[PDB]
Amino acid sequence: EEYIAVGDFFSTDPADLTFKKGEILLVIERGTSAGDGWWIAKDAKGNEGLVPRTYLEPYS
Amino acid sequence: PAYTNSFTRGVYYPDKVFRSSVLHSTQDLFLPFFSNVTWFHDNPVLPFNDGVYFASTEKSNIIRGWIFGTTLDSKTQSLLIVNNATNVVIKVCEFQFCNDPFLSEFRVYSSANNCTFEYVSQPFLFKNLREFVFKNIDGYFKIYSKHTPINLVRDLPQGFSALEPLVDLPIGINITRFQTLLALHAAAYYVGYLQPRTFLLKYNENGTITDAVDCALDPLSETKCTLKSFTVEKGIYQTSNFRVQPTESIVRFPNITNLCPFGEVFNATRFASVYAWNRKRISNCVADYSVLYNSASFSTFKCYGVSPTKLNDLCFTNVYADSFVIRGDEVRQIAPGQTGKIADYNYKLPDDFTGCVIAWNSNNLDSKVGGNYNYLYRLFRKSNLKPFERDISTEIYQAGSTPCNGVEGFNCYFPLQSYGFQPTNGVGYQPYRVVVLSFELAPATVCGPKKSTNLVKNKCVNFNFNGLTGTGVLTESNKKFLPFQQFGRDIADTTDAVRDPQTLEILDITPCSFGGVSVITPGTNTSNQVAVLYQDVNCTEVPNVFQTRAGCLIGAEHVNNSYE
Amino acid sequence: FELAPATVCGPKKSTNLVKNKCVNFNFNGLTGTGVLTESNKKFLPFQQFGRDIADTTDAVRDPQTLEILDITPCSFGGVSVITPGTNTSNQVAVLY
Amino acid sequence: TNVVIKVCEFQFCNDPFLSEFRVYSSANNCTFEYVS
Amino acid sequence: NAQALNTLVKQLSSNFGAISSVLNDILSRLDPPEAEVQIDRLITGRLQSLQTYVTQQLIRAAEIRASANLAATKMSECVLGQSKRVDFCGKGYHLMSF
Amino acid sequence: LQTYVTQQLIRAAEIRASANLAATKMSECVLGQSKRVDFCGKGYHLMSF
Ligand SMILES: *[C@@H]1O[C@H](CO)[C@@H](O)[C@H](O)[C@H]1NC(C)=O
Ligand SMILES: *[C@@H]1O[C@H](CO)[C@@H](O)[C@H](O)[C@H]1NC(C)=O
Ligand SMILES: *[C@@H]1O[C@H](CO)[C@@H](O)[C@H](O)[C@H]1NC(C)=O
Ligand SMILES: *[C@@H]1O[C@H](CO)[C@@H](O)[C@H](O)[C@H]1NC(C)=O
Ligand SMILES: *[C@@H]1O[C@H](CO)[C@@H](O)[C@H](O)[C@H]1NC(C)=O
Ligand SMILES: *[C@@H]1O[C@H](CO)[C@@H](O)[C@H](O)[C@H]1NC(C)=O
Ligand SMILES: *[C@@H]1O[C@H](CO)[C@@H](O)[C@H](O)[C@H]1NC(C)=O
Ligand SMILES: *[C@@H]1O[C@H](CO)[C@@H](O)[C@H](O)[C@H]1NC(C)=O
Ligand SMILES: *[C@@H]1O[C@H](CO)[C@@H](O)[C@H](O)[C@H]1NC(C)=O
Ligand SMILES: *[C@@H]1O[C@H](CO)[C@@H](O)[C@H](O)[C@H]1NC(C)=O
Ligand SMILES: *[C@@H]1O[C@H](CO)[C@@H](O)[C@H](O)[C@H]1NC(C)=O
Ligand SMILES: *[C@@H]1O[C@H](CO)[C@@H](O)[C@H](O)[C@H]1NC(C)=O
Repeated sequence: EEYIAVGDFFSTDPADLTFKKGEILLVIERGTSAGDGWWIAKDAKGNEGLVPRTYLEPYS
Repeated sequence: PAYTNSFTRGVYYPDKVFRSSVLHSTQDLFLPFFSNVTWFHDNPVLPFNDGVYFASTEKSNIIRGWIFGTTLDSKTQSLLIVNNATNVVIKVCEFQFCNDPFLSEFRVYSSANNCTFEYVSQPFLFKNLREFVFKNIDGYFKIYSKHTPINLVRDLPQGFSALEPLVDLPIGINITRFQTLLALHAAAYYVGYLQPRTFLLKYNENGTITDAVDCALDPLSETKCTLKSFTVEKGIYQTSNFRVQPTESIVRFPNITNLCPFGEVFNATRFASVYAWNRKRISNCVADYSVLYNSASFSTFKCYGVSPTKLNDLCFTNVYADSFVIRGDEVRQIAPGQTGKIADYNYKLPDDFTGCVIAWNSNNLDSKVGGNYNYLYRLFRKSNLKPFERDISTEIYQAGSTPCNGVEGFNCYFPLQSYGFQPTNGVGYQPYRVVVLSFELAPATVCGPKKSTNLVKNKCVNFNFNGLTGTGVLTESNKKFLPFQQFGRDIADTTDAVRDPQTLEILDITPCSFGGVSVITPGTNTSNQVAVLYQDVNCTEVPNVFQTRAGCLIGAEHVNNSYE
Repeated sequence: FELAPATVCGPKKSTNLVKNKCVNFNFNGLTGTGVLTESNKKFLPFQQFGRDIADTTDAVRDPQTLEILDITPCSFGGVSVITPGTNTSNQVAVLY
Repeated sequence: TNVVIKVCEFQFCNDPFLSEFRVYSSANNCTFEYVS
Repeated sequence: NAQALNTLVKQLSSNFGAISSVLNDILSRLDPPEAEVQIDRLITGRLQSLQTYVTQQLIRAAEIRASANLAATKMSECVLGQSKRVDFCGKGYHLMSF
Repeated sequence: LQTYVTQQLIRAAEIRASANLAATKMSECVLGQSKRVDFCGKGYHLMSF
């Protein structure tokens, strides 16, 4: 299930990733137990980090 | 090291076309005349730099080939060329580098594993003087050669020699450096370089390039290219133009950063709770976001829909700020599209929130012994809160069907509960001071302070004043401006006077020097010396110099005596 | 097959030539229309075609024969009609 | 002594005038404020 | 002459169908792959303006040359000597001209 | 329109040259006698109307 980012989000936190519009990411397991409303997705370089739940939308 | 002067060599046929008794100008890679050429007599690696000119000395056969490529190692494939006087081997295999490769022969062979492209051809050819030009453009490697028996082996002989193409090879990979090959059983050779320089070529009846000139070497040769002739007659000729480029690119702006305090909303002693978050209007004030980045105190400085770098150059109005107290564990609840307990009943962020959230710990001030029971929150609500809404109400929850008449019971569940922030609480339960800034797009948005680069005078300097920009020399002005003008236009919508508001001192603006350069010559056959003329330019920045009413000219001496 | 420059393909058509006729020609890379005839100029062994002025090709050495030929655009221009007057007479003479 | 700019929600008056500040009908829900 | 140069300057401010009349704005806020489209309609307009000025300039140059030749002719006859031809230099019988 | 104006100017220029020539013939060959030969009619010119 590929997901497309509708906008650009900035992260200060060392736990988190940087994404822009049109970036391709791979969805990971839904074991959201570290924090509520937090999702993890892979980036082009493969680094993993927490990202906002609303920052991504379901592709179709 | 041991530079040598290439008098006229370094020319080759730009194409396989035929021209007879006609002068044609071609723009291609070339070696400028009288250009320094590195001389080795010793075999170190040399860079390619988009074309290499090679010339071996006579009475020698030590040189046997060249190796081209990017790294000449196991990482990237590299081109190998070796000539053994009977055949040429062209490998694009994976070859390692060598400390001192040489040839007894075939010693340069380090590794031939993983051969990508393979090619084999036949050899090309007081003694002959070998000259070769190598270039790689459009993925094609071209080889040029010409053997001319001459004398004066110590230096490059004068004269002319047109290099012809022999072989085209479709290598197609980037080449940045190469290395010559010597046979050990010291030779002298010269290495040049090429750049996109324009030459003029002369073709005889048989279509052989007998002579050529450079279009940027000297003013005399400058006129030849534009005149398409070698013998320019006695006269004055305009050959090109000139100008002066900007140097500093200064920018001036208004006396600034005086306005918009944020300590009253960031460093205020008292902040409201989450159930009574305030929304104060912030507009028409100059906010400096740079100081926030280097605060070294925030913990959840996250920006949604915007980046910290791009919110300074461009900004939006509607800077409503929300301040409230949130415990450390539930800080993440405050985000667009994020639901929960606090995000659902106290403060909900709408989707597509073009703003940032700033939070920092407040253990040393937002806590007291015995528990800080001063901050309250909404624990229960009948319906979810609409984003950006404050619900100040004393209505109590309705868990069951039996209504509550103000008396608390088993199903009333008074929503308002007070937080507990003891000094010994855990990091997750620590009350982190958090503020929220919202940006949306009323005209006349207000952004942060500008560059304010220091100015300069009497120099062609680019300027970008407030709204208006241009390039020109800045100087003092005797003109007077009324107190409600920022710049002035002489005529035909041409700005000629801008007052720097910071200094409040009107300054004239004029385009800096330019015009057409001309060459004065007495005739090609009559003499060789030429004089350069500049038109309508103060003779202080153009480069015997004589200043005249039509600008100054270089190469002539003023004479009081008057002649025809 | 996948796509290093200078790809190499199938053998070229190489059709026969014709002289002294306005004929389209398509050599190895260049093509045009003109009359082909013998030439007196001599090409060096490394040229393919030749031009004289304003990038006008006039001599092409066919690779198949290794011979040099002159190329000229075939006859064209404006045709004019000579008449003595409609009322004076009717016959007219064509002028090329 | 000063000029006050209210873009607030102000009701109409039959005969507004100024004793001063009589024209103040309603200042609720102020949107933009400016003083010079 | 003054207006012919003057009228050329305003042509720089002409949009010629482009969103901006200045080169800097076009090079700033346009995607370079499609930026040349606005430039092309601007170069043609500016080139057309320059073409008219030169062509119009040449027309006056021919007129001036005709005037200069006439002035030279009057110099040849009515200055360097006496003009026998009638009503060529001043009404009445001509003696000389200074 | 550009061509029409440009063509008009060329015709206007040569007409002006013709007008100046016509004015010249008026000054010499009408208002007086043109001693210059073959300027107004073949032969020894006397006068013109
Ligand atoms: C060429 O090299 C010589 C000696 O290194 C030096 O004096 C001269 O200025 C150089 N000229 C150029 C054009 O590099
Ligand atoms: C040769 O190098 C290419 C580089 O792309 C690599 O894909 C290939 O696996 C290599 N094969 C061998 C046998 O080294
Ligand atoms: C050569 O350099 C260009 C410049 O970016 C690059 O796009 C290309 O992939 C390079 N090719 C090789 C073979 O190094
Ligand atoms: C041209 O070549 C012919 C013979 O190949 C020779 O006789 C003649 O001198 C040459 N002319 C020039 C200008 O090179
Ligand atoms: C708040 O105080 C801290 C600590 O002195 C300081 O670093 C920061 O710049 C202040 N911010 C404001 C808006 O006053
Ligand atoms: C503003 O004006 C004062 C008055 O002299 C001056 O000292 C200061 O440098 C000015 N600031 C700027 C940014 O020009
Ligand atoms: C240069 O050529 C001109 C033109 O033929 C001639 O008048 C003049 O005498 C020549 N001067 C010399 C030094 O050959
Ligand atoms: C050229 O500029 C200098 C100052 O750099 C000035 O003294 C001189 O008068 C100027 N010359 C002219 C002709 O204006
Ligand atoms: C020429 O005139 C200048 C200016 O008056 C004067 O300084 C100079 O001595 C004169 N003689 C020469 C040879 O320049
Ligand atoms: C092609 O080369 C061969 C080589 O023997 C020759 O016999 C043949 O005549 C050549 N073709 C033409 C058209 O001349
Ligand atoms: C034809 O018409 C012309 C012009 O009117 C006239 O001069 C000529 O005599 C005519 N010829 C005949 C045969 O009618
Ligand atoms: C104030 O007016 C705005 C206009 O959009 C409205 O949305 C808001 O609910 C109003 N608030 C109050 C308290 O009247």
